[PDB]
Formats: sequence, C-alpha cells, structure tokens
Amino acid sequence: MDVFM
Amino acid sequence: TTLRAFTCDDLFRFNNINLDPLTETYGIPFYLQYLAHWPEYFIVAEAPGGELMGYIMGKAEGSVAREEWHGHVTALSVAPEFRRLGLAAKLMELLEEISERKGGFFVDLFVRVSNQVAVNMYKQLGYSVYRTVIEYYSASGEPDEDAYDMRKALSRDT
Amino acid sequence: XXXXXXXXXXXXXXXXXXXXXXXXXXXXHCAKVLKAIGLQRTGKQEEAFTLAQEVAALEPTDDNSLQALTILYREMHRPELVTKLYEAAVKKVPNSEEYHSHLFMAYARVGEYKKMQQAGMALYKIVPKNPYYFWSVMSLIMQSISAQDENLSKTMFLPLAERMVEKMVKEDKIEAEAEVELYYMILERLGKYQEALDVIRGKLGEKLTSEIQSRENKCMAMYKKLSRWPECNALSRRLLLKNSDDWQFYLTYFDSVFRLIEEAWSPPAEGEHSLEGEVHYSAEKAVKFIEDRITEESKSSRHLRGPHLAKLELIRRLRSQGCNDEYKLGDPEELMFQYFKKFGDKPCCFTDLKVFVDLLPATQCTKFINQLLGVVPLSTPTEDKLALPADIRALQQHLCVVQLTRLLGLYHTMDKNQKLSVVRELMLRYQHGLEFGKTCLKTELQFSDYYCLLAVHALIDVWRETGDETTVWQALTLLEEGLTHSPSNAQFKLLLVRIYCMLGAFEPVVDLYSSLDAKHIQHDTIGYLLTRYAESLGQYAAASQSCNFALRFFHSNQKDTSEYIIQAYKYGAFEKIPEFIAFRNRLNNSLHFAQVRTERMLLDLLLEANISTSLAESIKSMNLRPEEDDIPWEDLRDNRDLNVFFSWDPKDRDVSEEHKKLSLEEETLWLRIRSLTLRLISGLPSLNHRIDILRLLLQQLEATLETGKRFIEKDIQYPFLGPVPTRMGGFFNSGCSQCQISSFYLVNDIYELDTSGLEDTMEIQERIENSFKSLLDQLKDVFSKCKGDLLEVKDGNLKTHPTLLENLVFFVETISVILWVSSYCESVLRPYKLNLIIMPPVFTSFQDYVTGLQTLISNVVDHIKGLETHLISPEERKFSKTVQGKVQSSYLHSLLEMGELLKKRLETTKKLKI
Ligand SMILES: CC(C)(COP(=O)(O)OP(=O)(O)OC[C@H]1O[C@@H](n2cnc3c(N)ncnc32)[C@H](O)[C@@H]1OP(=O)(O)O)[C@@H](O)C(=O)NCCC(=O)NCCS
Repeated sequence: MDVFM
Repeated sequence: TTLRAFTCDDLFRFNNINLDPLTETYGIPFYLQYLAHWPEYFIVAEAPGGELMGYIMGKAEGSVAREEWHGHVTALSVAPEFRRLGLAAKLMELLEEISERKGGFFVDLFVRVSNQVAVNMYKQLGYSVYRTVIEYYSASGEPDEDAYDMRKALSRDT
Repeated sequence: XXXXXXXXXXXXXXXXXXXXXXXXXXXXHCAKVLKAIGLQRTGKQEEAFTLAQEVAALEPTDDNSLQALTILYREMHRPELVTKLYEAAVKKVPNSEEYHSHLFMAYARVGEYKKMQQAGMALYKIVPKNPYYFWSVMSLIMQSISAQDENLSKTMFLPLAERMVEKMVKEDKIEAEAEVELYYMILERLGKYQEALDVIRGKLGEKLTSEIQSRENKCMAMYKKLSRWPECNALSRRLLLKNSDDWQFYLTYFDSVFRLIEEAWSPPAEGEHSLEGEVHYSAEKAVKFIEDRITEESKSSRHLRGPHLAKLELIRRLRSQGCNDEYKLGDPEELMFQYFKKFGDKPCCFTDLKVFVDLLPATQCTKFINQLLGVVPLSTPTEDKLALPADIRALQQHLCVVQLTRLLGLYHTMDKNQKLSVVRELMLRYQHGLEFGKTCLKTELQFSDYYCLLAVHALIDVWRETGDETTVWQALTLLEEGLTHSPSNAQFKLLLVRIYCMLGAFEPVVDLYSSLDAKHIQHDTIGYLLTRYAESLGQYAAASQSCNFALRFFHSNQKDTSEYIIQAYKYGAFEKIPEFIAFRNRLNNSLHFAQVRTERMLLDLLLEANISTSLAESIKSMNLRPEEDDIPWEDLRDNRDLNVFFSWDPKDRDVSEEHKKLSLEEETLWLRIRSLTLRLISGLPSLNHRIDILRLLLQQLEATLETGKRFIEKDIQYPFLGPVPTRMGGFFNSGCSQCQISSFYLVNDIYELDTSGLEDTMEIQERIENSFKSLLDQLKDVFSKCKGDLLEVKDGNLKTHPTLLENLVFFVETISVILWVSSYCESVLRPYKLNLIIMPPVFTSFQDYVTGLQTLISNVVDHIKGLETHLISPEERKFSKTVQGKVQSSYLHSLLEMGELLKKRLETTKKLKI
C-alpha cells in the first residue's frame, strides 16, 4: 500500500 | 478463482476489499493512471458469484542501465471473507512473473510497520528488507507510520 | 535569468506565490499579468477573468503562459476556452510537434471528436514518427461511440478507420503493441469477427504478449461471437490444464461442452480435433476431466477449491438437461458435505456453498444441517451450559453451520420465542468466542464477530415482524459491544448507521461514517446512507458537510477523468478509452450525484435564503434557470452498492432485481418531486420585474405527485439490508405536498392579479381571499400531525418516535416555501397599496396569523425541556445507557437546529407585513 498523494 | 484484469466499473464493487483499516482507496486519478499506463499489473480476482476476492495494483517505473528497473506493488488486498486461501501469494506470484517478463531487477514494496501479518507474509514469500522510510504514511490527527521498503531480487536482467 | 527567478518565487505556496508575482508587475513580459493573476482565483472570479481574458488574446506562443492558462481554464470547468489558445499559436506559426500535439490534447479535453481527427492527421503530415497516425484513427472511433445506432456509424466512421489502419498493414509501419489492439477493436466493432480472430491468431498477435493472457482472452471473445464452439472448448480446457482454479473457464468449458452435445458434434478424421486441439463432447468426455481435476488437485499442498465447485456446477448443468441418467458424480448433499468437511475452517465456505444450495431437495435442509453439525469438534453439551468449540478451526466450522442454517430457511420458520432463544445462544457463543483472539492487533476482526451479526439480523427480524421496539435497543447494545471489542469491523459500523438512522438519530451516524474511512469513489457507493438521512432528520450542518464532500468528489471526477482520457493516448491504451468514456458517463449520469446536487441547492436556499441572502441574489449565485434541468432522467445510473451489507438471508427475500428496479423508480420519482420544487421556487425572483413556464412545472408536479401517490399504494416491502424506502411515503402522510401545491397555485393567482390589476378583478381577489384562508388551514394541519412526543418511557421501554421528527422537518421545509411565496406577494401588493382595498386586509391577517403559527411551532420545538428531563451481562446493561444516551442526545441536537432555524425564519415575517 502506497500513500494517497 | 477468476484471475482477470481490473476493469473500470469494478471501482464500484470493490467495497468488501477497501473497507479495511489497512487498505486505501486512492482516488480516481490514481486508479485511472494505473489503468492507462500499466494495465498488466492490475489483476483482480472474482468468486463464483461476483464478490471481488481481492485486487493487486502495481507498476514498473525505474531506469535500466543503472540496475534500478524495478517492479512496484502499490496496492494489495484480499477481502476478509476470502483470506487464508493462498490468494495473496497467487497475486504476488503473478506480479513477480509479469515484472520478471519485462526485464526484471528486483520487485519493491512499501508496508507500514504496524501489521506483523503483512510483514511476516513478505518475509515468508522471500522479500528481504531495505531502508525504513520515516514518517511515510501521513494520515487519514493520527500519527504518521514508518514504512519498510522491501525488495526481492529476482532473475537479474536489463 | 528573469524567467527562472521571478517564476520559482511565484509558486511558493499561495500568497508568497501571489505577492512576489504582484510585485513583479511594476518591476519589469507577455505573461506577467497571468502569473500575477493565477494565484488569486480563490473566491473572486471576475478579478481573475479581467486579466485572464485580457492575456488570452495577445497571441501568447509561450510555454509558461499557455501551460498556466491550460490549468486556469481547466480548474474553472471551462475547457472550451483552452482549444482557442493553441490554434491561435498554430495560425501564427506552424510548429512541428509541440503546439500541434497540445492542440490535439486540447481538442480531446473539450470533447471535439470530429475536429481532433484533422489535427491528428495534420500532425502526422508534419512529423510522421508513428503514433500520430493512430491518434487520428482513435478519434475516428471517438466520433463513432458518440453518434451510435446509425448507418453513419458503421458505413462512414468505422470502415474509414478500418481502411486507414489497413493502409499501414499492407506496409510494415505496424511494429508496436497498441496498434494491434486498435486494429482488433476496429475489426470487432464493425462486426467482422472472423477477420478479427485471424489478426490475433496470425502474425500480428505475436506482438500482443504484454498482459498475462491478452491473446487467449481475445481469441475466446471471437470464438464465442463467431459461435465457434469446439475451438472455444479446447482453449478453455487448455487454460484449465494450467490453473485448474479459474472459474471463468469452467463456465465457458461447460457452456461450450453442452452446446457441443446440443449441436451433435463429431470430430474430423484428420487434424488434432480443432484449431486448439483435444475437444471434449458431453458427459463421459466432460465427467472424466472434472474427476481428473479433483484427483490432480488432491496431490498438492495448496487445496484448491476450484474442482470441488466444478463438480457441483457440472452436476447442476447435467441436471438442467437430463436428470434420469446419472453417471458417477454422486448426490449433491454428499458433495456439499464433503466440501464443508474440507473447506470448513475458511471464511469462504458459505459464499461458495451459497450458489449451489439450490441443488438440495428443499425438504432435507434440516437433515443436511444436522449432518454438518456431526463433524464439528464441539465439547460436551450438558455441563449446565451450551456446546462450545475449542479451537479457532472448530469455531469457524460452527459459524459456517449457523450461517447455512440461516440460508437454508430455518431461522425464519420459528415464532419469536425460539427466535429469541437463537439470539441468546448466538450471544453466548459470541461471548465465548472472545477467549480466542485476545491478542489481535486491533485491525483484525475478532474471530467470532459474525456471531454478533447473526444475533442482530435475528433481532431486527423480530422487530420488523412484531413491532416490538424492545429488541432494537438489544440489537444496538450488541453492535456497540461488538464495535468496542473489534473496532475495525465495517459491518458493525454500516449496521449501526442503518439502525441509528431508522430510529431517528444522526449524530452517531456522522461519527460512524467518519470512522470507516470512506474516501474518493466510496462517496458514490456508500455516501447514499448519509445523503438520504442527513437533511431528513433535521441535521443541517452534517447534511451540508455530506453534500459538500460528495459534490467535491463528483466535480473532481469530471475534470480529472477528462485529463486521464487525454493521458491514455500518450501511453498507448486505445482499448481503455471506451472504458474511460463509459466510466465518465456512469459517474456523471449517476443517481447519487443528482440527489446531492438538488439537495445542496435546496439546503443553500432554506439556510441562506430570506434570512441572510435575498432569494433573488441567492438564485443568481447558483444559476438555477427554471426552464433547464441538468439532470439526465434517461440514463440515470443508480450505482449504489446495496450488497455492502452481509446478509445470510434465504435468497428469496434479500435484494432481487425487482427491488433494485423499484428502488430506482422510487428515487427517480422523489427526485422529480424535489427538482420540480427547486425549479418552481427559482422562478419567483424573475416573476417580478414568465408564468408560462411556471404553469407547466405545476402540471408536471401534480402529475408526479399522483404517480408517487399511486406508487405508495403499491405496498412494497423492502428488506432491512435492502434499498431504504424514501421520504415520499412520509411526504404524503404528513400533508405537505398539497400544502406546497396550494401555494404554487397562489403565486399563479397573484401573477394574474398583477397583470390584470385591482380595478375590475373582483373574481380573482375573492379566490386569493379563499386561498389564503385555505393555505393556513393546511399549515395548522401539518402541525396537528407533527404534534406528539419524541421519546416516551412507556412501561420501562423507550419507544422512540422518528415519524414525529420527520414530520417536523417537512414542516420547516414547507413554511420556508410558504414564506418565499408570501414574500413574493408582498412584492406585488405593496406597490398596489402605495398606489392606493378588500384583498390586502386578508393578506394582513394571513401574515399576522402565520407568525402566530410559527411561534407555536417554535414553542413545540421546546421538546428540549421535555427531552432533557428523561433520567432513563452487566456490560450489556452499561451499553444501554450509551445507546439511549446517543439517541436522546441526537434528538436534542436535531430539535436545536430546527428551532434555531425557525427563530431566524420568524424574523423574516417582519418584512412581509403589508
Ligand atoms: C490479509 C492478507 C494476509 C492476505 O491474505 P493472503 O494473501 O490470502 O495470504 P496467503 O494465504 O496467500 O499466505 C501468505 C502467508 O501469509 C501469512 N498469514 C496470512 N494471514 C496471517 C495471519 N492472520 N497470521 C499469521 N500469518 C498470516 C501466512 O503465514 C501465509 O502463509 P501460509 O500459506 O503458510 O498460510 C494480507 O496480505 C492483506 O491483504 N491485508 C490487507 C492489505 C494489507 O494489510 N497489506 C497490504 C500490503 S502493503
């Protein structure tokens, strides 16, 4: 999972 | 069961998957960027009667002839009524096969250091640990959580 | 260095980007005004546009000015002014690649598909490396998906594109990957499937090895659309010999094996068996393959659930043709019992046995459950207690037995004493299931949370079939206990949202929808649970925030998906561009967008309208023209989820397609009641300075208020986890439909008096006199139906009344309309009274009596004095005092906002006394 922005 | 590609109009059915505390929803420019640029690394899995079992996003963005052409994993989730089936290992195996086909040079990953489930799964698949990014996962008042950059070297090729 | 220093300081955050750019005007060329203006488009549009349109007409031909103006025009939802930039940079200079490519991207932004083709072909004529030739061919299908169902869609646009591609297939300028996808898309769209299959199976398909199975999934679609079954069966069989788990190929294998014994297929004497080889026929050739897949799966360390479900699918499809001839597949009860014996401890045993549960003989559903209970390792029953599991492996095998007892229709036969003993048993098992999973990491479901949900779906099943009201509080304490133990289960939060809304509370609903983190594109599929109940229960601040969040998502959808249709030419998608077009149409034609948009305009009206905004200056800031609706009405999507709730219900009482269809019909009827009310309200400024348009919206509104009233009489019973019946049935019981219609008739009579005059109109003035006196007597009758008590204490229970709160929001939303229309008639009679005799003395009495009614309703919303005086396992006896303390303190917060709005609405009647 990566960060949203 | 039914390892197909994540069409748009599956952004409206993936709600047993994204109502987890560890799974994000990323907005629509993110999903459509990863559908336009890299639609190979965007497998979804579907049960007999719909019920999306769980998707996997991903990209391959680096630079060859610096030994950095790597294949990322930028989401992975399995719906909580379909876990412990071997589905997540199947989706990581398919992403390693795809990112081995187009050259290769490791597979990366970003996992927060809170869940020993995901980290102790990636230790068992074969992923070693690289640097620990400090204060990576930002929010959404909640504290920022560090991230284990994980790298699995596979089948070295330009 | 005047261009690098002055610009990098002009992009700092907001105001250092703005002040250093505003100081860069008297300091020094073609774009200094644009860099000074682009950071003050926060709230003021005209102060930005007075230099935006000034700098968009000076022939800019610079990358900074054009790159900033293509952001400034795109952010204001006006892309039509982007295309007029780069052609202004083309007609001055015929640039090689940059301005022509940006002009093509601006055309694809604005949507001009018939004008993008000429720009793409011109850019191919200038610099022909070879993606610019296929951008014009993609636009030649962009102008064929828009204008569909025509001879001029497959005789003028698609064969031209096929000839445009086939001019390059004769040559060798096809050496890429997206062009084979584009040529297959064109050859598929035209209807030449036989010619489309051979471009994959031939030489151009070998360049198609980019995805996993993008060759054998594009041959299967053609093998189906050509009705070529034996080359479909062999491909599905050869893809099942690789995974033996794909359910998408067991289905095509069975579909194209039983059609091969329907067609009476016989193999050729030469060849292998077909173009893919080793084609099976029916039964024997299809039973031995499945009974081989089971055996080959049995010798692995993975335990696939593929072939065990394939056996049951084969035994349903052999039964669907001829049931008397059975070979060796066995009874489906023994197969489902052995599938439970293997895959019992997994959470997916129900959701695979759900689809094959029709195979049971419909009478042995109480013998199959007693057979399944014999294999779970449970303890000894009669130690003055219940029979309990001992592992986690033997708790999931019992949770699946309780779920299958629910699905087979055995918790719907009992009669509310056994159906409370079941809840007692499933709460003892939930309280025991917390000994395991004590060390869970707080982001997992405790291991037996679905013992709580099966003891809540059996309490709401008693409440909806007896009207008990002593079980809703029990279900709420069960969900609150289950949510304080595993505070990341989302089914508990969704059911708590639903039960707290169906009781009348909404403060815990906004605090529980903020908890499950619903981010972008959940606002279309879970946000209906807030939008439907937000303004309905009198919570206006939470309704304003919910409408603002959903509107922010849908407007960002419009802009951002236009940008990412542009950015799928550059990466050579050409197969997702119809998918991205269908995604934009699904999210702009969506039902929840129309509901959030019209409820946002109606909230802006009845909060900032005739209080502190002039209904005329309040309409101009929303562009509500009462001759145009931006609602599609014909491609209304309704992409709400409706299956986000786990329901173990017996598959003949949950969410059929009939309930989804009737729910869409009811939301469209109430949206046509809401949008017509909004458009009829917005004609009242713009009525004093045509009535020919506001007399037709009344004929539409009294038609849809009769269609709704005939819909409510069609007494439909939605299930509890179903689609949430609308306020329309509560709009007619509390008589407020006729109470607004009898006012939109009054504005019609006042306009006819205005265009006629008070000279010889003694027939209109008596009708206005009898309309005031009958408009107030309906407002005194909404009050008699909304007069009651919101919380009781009757025989030790609570007995919440939410109907007396919904009829009290339908009164504020009605007297807001009455005080808008009555503020119009004050704008008509006051110049007549100043020009100087029987009818204004009945307007003065109507005005002196509607204040005397608003004081009475602002004193019955002193239920705050009547609600604050309620004094109202032992841990279950603690959570009752939090559940009831949440329902009471949400009724109090609803009445606070409604009383605070009426105490501002009563002050507007001091500007109407004339
Ligand atoms: C839930 C999740 C475990 C997926 O399950 P999965 O893909 O079916 O896992 P698998 O069945 O394929 O097996 C992988 C290994 O993970 C381990 N594992 C999975 N769940 C575990 C648990 N609760 N406890 C201990 N180990 C666990 C197991 O050791 C398993 O090995 P096994 O095959 O011998 O059982 C996890 O991957 C997930 O998707 N979480 C939601 C998103 C997330 O948390 N992280 C995304 C990564 S950034």
